[PDB]
Amino acid sequence: MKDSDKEKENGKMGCWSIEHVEQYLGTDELPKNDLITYLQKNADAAFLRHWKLTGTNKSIRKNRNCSQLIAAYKDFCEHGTKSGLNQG
Repeated sequence: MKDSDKEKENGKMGCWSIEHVEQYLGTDELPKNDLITYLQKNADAAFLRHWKLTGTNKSIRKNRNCSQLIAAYKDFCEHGTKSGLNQG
């Protein structure tokens, strides 16, 4: 084993480009739900309560437009998140 995998594990999906997120938000390539999913998987409960992504993903993609998801994803990566993305 190598217990430092708890942040340095492989299969860290959903680390997209900013322009991939914003431009493809709502397509078959980058659906809004999967952006919301990545955020509630990786981020702390506070972050989703800040962007109103703390509810059910159905009402979240209906009430929270692309603007919410883009600004969220940007500020997440720019925050330098502790979701095991070059962090530990």
